[PDB]
Amino acid sequence: EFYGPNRAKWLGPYSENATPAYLTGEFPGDYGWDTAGLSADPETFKRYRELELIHARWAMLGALGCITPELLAKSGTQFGEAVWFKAGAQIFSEGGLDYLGNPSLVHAQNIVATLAVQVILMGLVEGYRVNGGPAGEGLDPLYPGESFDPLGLADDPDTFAELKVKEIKNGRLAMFSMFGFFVQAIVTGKGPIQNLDDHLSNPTVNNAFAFATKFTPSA
Amino acid sequence: IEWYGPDRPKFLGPFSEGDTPAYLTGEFPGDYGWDTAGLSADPETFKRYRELELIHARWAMLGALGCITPELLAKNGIPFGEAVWFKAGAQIFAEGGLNYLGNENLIHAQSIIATLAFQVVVMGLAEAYRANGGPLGEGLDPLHPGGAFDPLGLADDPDTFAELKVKEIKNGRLAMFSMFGFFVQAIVTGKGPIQNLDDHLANPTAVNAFAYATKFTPSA
Amino acid sequence: KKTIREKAGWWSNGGNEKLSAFYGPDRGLWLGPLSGTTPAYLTGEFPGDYGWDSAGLSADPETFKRYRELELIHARWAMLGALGCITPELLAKNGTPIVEPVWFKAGAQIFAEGGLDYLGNPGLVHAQSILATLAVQVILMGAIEGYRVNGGPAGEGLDKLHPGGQFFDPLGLAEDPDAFAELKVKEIKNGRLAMFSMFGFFVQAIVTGKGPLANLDEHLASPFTSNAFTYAQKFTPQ
Ligand code: CHL
Ligand code: CHL
Ligand code: CLA
Ligand SMILES: CC1=C[C@H](O)CC(C)(C)[C@H]1/C=C/C(C)=C/C=C/C(C)=C/C=C/C=C(C)/C=C/C=C(C)/C=C/C1=C(C)C[C@H](O)CC1(C)C
Ligand SMILES: CC1=C[C@H](O)CC(C)(C)[C@H]1/C=C/C(C)=C/C=C/C(C)=C/C=C/C=C(C)/C=C/C=C(C)/C=C/C1=C(C)C[C@H](O)CC1(C)C
Ligand SMILES: CC1=C[C@H](O)CC(C)(C)[C@H]1/C=C/C(C)=C/C=C/C(C)=C/C=C/C=C(C)/C=C/C=C(C)/C=C/C1=C(C)C[C@H](O)CC1(C)C
Repeated sequence: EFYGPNRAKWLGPYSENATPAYLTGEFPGDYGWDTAGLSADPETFKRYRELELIHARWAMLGALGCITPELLAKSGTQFGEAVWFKAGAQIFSEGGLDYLGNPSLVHAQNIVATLAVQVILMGLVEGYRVNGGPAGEGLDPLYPGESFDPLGLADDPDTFAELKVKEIKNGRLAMFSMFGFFVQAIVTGKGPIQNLDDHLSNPTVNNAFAFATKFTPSA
Repeated sequence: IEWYGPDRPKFLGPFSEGDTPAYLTGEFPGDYGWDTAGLSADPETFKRYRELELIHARWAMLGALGCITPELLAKNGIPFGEAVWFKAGAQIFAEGGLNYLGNENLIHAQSIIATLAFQVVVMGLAEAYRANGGPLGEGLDPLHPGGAFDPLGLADDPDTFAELKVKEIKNGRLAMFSMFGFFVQAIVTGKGPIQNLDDHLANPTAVNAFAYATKFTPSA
Repeated sequence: KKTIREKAGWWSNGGNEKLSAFYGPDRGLWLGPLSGTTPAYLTGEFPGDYGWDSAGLSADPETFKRYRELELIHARWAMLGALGCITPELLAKNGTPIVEPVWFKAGAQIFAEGGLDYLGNPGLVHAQSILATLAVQVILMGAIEGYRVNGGPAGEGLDKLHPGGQFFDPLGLAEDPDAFAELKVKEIKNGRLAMFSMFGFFVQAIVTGKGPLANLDEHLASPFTSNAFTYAQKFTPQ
C-alpha cells in the first residue's frame, strides 16, 4: 500500500504499537520510525521531511558521483585521482583537474575561483529553491514540477505518489550507502569499488572486522 | 525526601525554584527539573525521550558491570587473554578465540561474523518484542512491563514501585555518566577503568586527567 | 522626499523606523530577498530574528525560549572567548613576555614549574595548582550560574537574559527602550559572529595547529599561496 494505516512499517509485523499517533500514512516513506519522537510537531515534521528529501537527492547524486569515476577508472580511463575522497586534491596536481583525464576539457587550476563560482551559483539556486524564482514563483518546496518535469512523469496523483515513495526510498538507500562510503573510507582508506573487489576476493577475512582494532587507543 | 510533586529534589538544589519548566511536573521518576535546553516541551517527545533515557540507563548499567567485572576477576587470579574492555572484542582474532573465563572448554568462539549474525537475529527479535510485545507480553507498559520481568515481585505496591523507579533511573544515570567516562578516559588514557583507579590511588595529585591534557594538541 | 542632512544620518533620537530593519515583518532575513516563507513563530519580536529555522527546531515556543537563552549565553561566552584567544597573542607579538600566548596551549602553562604567570610576570597571579584553580573556579561559577538561573545578591526579580539592575547595567546604556532594542540586536549579532569565529578558532586549531593570529599573518603573507585548502589533504585517510 505504502499509505494509510495498513502501510509497510519499519519493524514489519512487530510494528502495530511502535508507531506514533502523528505518523499517519500521509507522507512518502512513512514506515512509522520516530522512536525518538523528533517529529511530534507537524511543523518540525515538515521541516525534517524537507531535510530528508534534500539530503536524499544530494546523496543519490553523490553516490552516483563516487561510483562512476572509479568504474570508468578501471574500465580504461586514467583518472589522475579516481578515488572520490581524493578527487578534490587534483587541483594541486601539475595539470590541474582534468575532467575525464582530458587535458583539453576543463583544466582547472585554481580552487578558490572554482569555489567562488560554486558559492555564487549554489546560493542563487538554493535561495530560488526556498522562495522561488525564474523556475517557479509559487510551487511546492519539495515537488515543484512545471520546469523540473520536462518529461512529465507525475501528472497522475497515483503515479506521483508511488514515484514519491520510490524517490525517498532510493534516497534513503543512497544516504545509508553514502554514510557507509564515509565511514569505510575513513576506516579502510580505499575506494568503494575497491572495497567491494576486496570483499569479493575473500569475503570472510577482509570484511570490516579486519579493521576493527584500528582505532584502539593503546596508551 | 519526596522525589515527586512540586517539592521534589531538583538538579540545582536551592537554586532551582525558577529554572524548572512548567511541563516538568513531578510525575515521572528522576524529574529533577533539568530541561534547560527545552528538548522535552512536547509531551510525546518527552515520553520518547524518557524511554530512551531508561533504555540507555539499563544498557549502561549492564555495560558498566560488564566492563568492571572482567578486570576485577583478572587481577583476582583468573586468566583473561584480554581483560581490558575496549580490547575484549579483539579476542576472536587470537589463536584460541574468545574463551569466556579463560576456559578453553567454555565457549571457544572463533568466528565474529557468526557471533554477530546470531546477535542481530535475537536482538532484533527481542527489541521488536520490546516495542510491540510478544511471547512475554501483549499490551504492557513500554518501559515497566512486569509479569515475566518480575519473577521476584518487588514492585506490586505503587509506592515501592515509585521509589524503585527512582532508584533504577538514578543508578542508571550514574552508570551512563560512568560509561561516558569509561569511553573518554579509555580514549585519553588507553588503559582500563580499574587500572585508572589504581593509578589515581597511587598518586592522586599527578595521576589525574590533567596529566593527559596536552595529548590532543595539534601542534602543526 | 527628505533633505540632504537627514539622508546623511544626522539627528539622533529619530529612531522608530530604524528598528524596522531588525524587528517586525519587513526586516532583514537570512537569505535576504531569497527567503520568502519565514516560520510563523519567528514573528520578528526577538532580537536577531532573521527567519532562520530551516531545521524547525524552535517550533515549540517554550523550547524556542530555551534556545534563545542558550544562544545568548553561548554568544556572551564566545565573545569573551574570542577576545581572550587573541588578546594574549596580540600582546605577545607587541612584546609582552607571555610564555604561551596561543590559546589552545595557554592551559599547559600551569604545568611549568614557574607557574602560570598572568602576563608573563611572576609577581602576578603565579598559579601552580591546576586542581586548586579548578576548585576555586567550580565553586565560584556554580554560585554564579545558580544565581543567574533564579536570582541572587545582584537582583532576583529580574529578566533571565537582561537583568539590567545596577550590577549588570551600571552604565545605564539600556534605559532608552529603543536603544535597548537595538543594543540587543548588536549584542546578538556580535555574539553570533563570535560564536562563528570561535568555531573557526577550534577548527583552525584542529586543522592548522598554529595560533589564530599566526594563521592571519601567514594568510596575509601570501593568501592564495596559503589557505585552508593548503591543509585540505591533511586528514587524508591513509
Ligand atoms: C521483523 C523483523 C525486522 C527487524 C528486526 C527489523 C529491524 C530494523 N529495520 Mg526493518 N526490520 C524488520 C522488518 C522489516 N523492516 C522493513 C523495512 C525497513 C526500512 C525502510 C528501514 C528499516 C529499518 C530497520 C532498523 C531500524 C532500527 C535501527 O535503526 O537499528 C538500530 C540497532 C542497531 C544499529 C544495532 C546494530 C547491530 C550490530 C550489533 C551493530 C554492531 C555494533 C558495533 C560493533 C558497535 C559500534 C562500534 C563503535 C564504538 C564505533 C532495524 C534494524 C531502518 C534502517 O535500515 O535503519 C538502520 C529503515 O530505514 N526496516 C520491512 C518492509 C515492510 C520489514 C518486513 O518485515
Ligand atoms: C547548590 C549547589 C549545586 C550546584 C552548583 C549544582 C550543579 C549541578 N548539578 Mg546538582 N547542583 C547543586 C546541588 C544539588 N544537585 C543535586 C542533584 C543533581 C542531579 C541528579 C544532577 C545534578 C546535576 C548538576 C549539574 C547540572 C549543570 C551542568 O550540567 O553543568 C554544565 C557545565 C559544565 C559541565 C561546565 C564544566 C564545569 C567544569 C569547570 C569543567 C572543567 C572544564 C574542562 C577542563 C573543559 C574540557 C576541555 C575540553 C573542551 C577539551 C551541575 C554541575 C546533573 C549532572 O550531574 O550533570 C553533569 C545531574 O544529573 N544535580 C542535589 C540533590 C537534590 C543537590 C542538593 O543541593
Ligand atoms: C563518577 C564517575 C567517575 C569516576 C569515579 C571517575 C574517576 C576517575 N577518572 Mg573519569 N571521567 C568521568 C567520570 C568519572 N571518572 C566522566 C564522566 C568523564 C568524561 C568527562 C571522565 C573523563 C576522564 C578522563 C579523560 C580521565 C579520567 C580519569 C579519572 C581518574 C582520575 C581522576 C581525574 O582525572 O578526574 C577527571 C574527572 C573528570 C574529567 C570528570 C568527572 C567529574 C566528577 C565525577 C565530578 C567531580 C567530583 C570531584 C571529586 C570534585 C572535584 C572538585 C574540584 C577539584 C573540581 C579517576 C579514577 C583520568 C585517569 O585515567 O587518571 C588515571 C583521565 O585521564 N576520567
Ligand atoms: C529516521 C529516524 C528516526 C528516529 O526517530 C530518529 C533518528 C534515528 C535520528 C532518525 C534517523 C536518521 C538517520 C539514520 C539519518 C541518516 C542520515 C544520513 C545517513 C545522511 C546521509 C547523507 C549523505 C549525503 C547528503 C551525501 C552527499 C554526497 C555528496 C554531496 C557527494 C559529493 C561528492 C562526490 C560525489 C564525490 C566527489 O569526489 C566529491 C564530493 C564533493 C564528496
Ligand atoms: C538531561 C539533559 C537536560 C538538558 O535539557 C539537555 C541535555 C543537556 C542534552 C540533557 C543531558 C543529557 C545527557 C547528559 C546525556 C548523557 C547520555 C549518556 C552519558 C549516555 C551513556 C550511555 C551509555 C551506555 C548506553 C553504555 C552502554 C554500555 C554497553 C552496551 C557495554 C557494552 C560492552 C561492554 C560491557 C564491555 C565489553 O568489553 C564490550 C562492550 C560491547 C563495549
Ligand atoms: C540557527 C540555526 C538554524 C537551523 O534551523 C538549525 C541550525 C542550523 C542548527 C541552527 C544553527 C546553529 C548554529 C550554526 C550554531 C553554532 C553554534 C556555535 C558556533 C557555537 C560556538 C560557541 C563558542 C563558544 C561558547 C566559545 C567559548 C569560548 C570560551 C569559553 C573561551 C575560553 C578560553 C579562552 C578565552 C582561551 C583560553 O586560553 C582557553 C579557553 C578556555 C579556550
